[PDB]
Amino acid sequence: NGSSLQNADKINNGNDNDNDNDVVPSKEGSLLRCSEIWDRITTHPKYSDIDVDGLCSELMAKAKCSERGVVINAEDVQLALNKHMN
Amino acid sequence: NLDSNMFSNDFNFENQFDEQVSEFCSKMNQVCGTR
Repeated sequence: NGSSLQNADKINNGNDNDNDNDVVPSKEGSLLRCSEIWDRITTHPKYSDIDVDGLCSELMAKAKCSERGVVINAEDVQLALNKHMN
Repeated sequence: NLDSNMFSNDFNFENQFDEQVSEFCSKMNQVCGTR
């Protein structure tokens, strides 16, 4: 049902080099604060060999000062908590 | 009647209260300092 050797690709070629237009995001990631993660730490009966010091210099400079206290995307604490799991 | 909100209460642990948001959180907001 095809030559199979059909060497080709999609004629899209749509590069669209748009800059980081970060505005009203909508991906998976709840809004949590400092000790707020302390709750995340508990919600996982896993635990094994994590470093609480790395989360300090990782969540402290990703912090976003707001009147709702400091707020960070669970995508930074999930990548900071999953990159230190040996 | 729950019990949240109220801070912890166990100075017998060592000396200061255990709390749950001090130098850790109190400095995570500090970043709000204008450079």
